[PDB]
Amino acid sequence: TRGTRRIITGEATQEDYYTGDHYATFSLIDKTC
Amino acid sequence: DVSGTVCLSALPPEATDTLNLIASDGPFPYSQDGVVFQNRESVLPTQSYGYYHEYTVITPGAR
Repeated sequence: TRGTRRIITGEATQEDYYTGDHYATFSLIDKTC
Repeated sequence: DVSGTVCLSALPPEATDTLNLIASDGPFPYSQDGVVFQNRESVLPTQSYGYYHEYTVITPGAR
C-alpha cells in the first residue's frame, strides 16, 4: 500500500490542499514560502 | 474546516514532484491519481461533484 500522503486540487488560482493522514485533516499549501 | 496554511518548503520534497505532474497531466505513478474526490465528510467547503480531484504524494519505501 502507498502510505497516507495526498494533494487535493480545487478549481481556483493556486487552490491546492495537503493531507498527511488519508483526508482526516487538510492545510492550504502556500507556494510562496 | 481547513487547518490553516503550511509553507511548501515545510512539506516533503515528494510534494513538489506531485505538483509538477499535476501541471503536465502526468504520467502518474498510481491508478487512483486524477480520480474525483467526493468530500463526503465536509472537511473542505461544499462544491459541485467534480470540483475536487486526488493525487498521491509518494512516501519513500511505501509501494
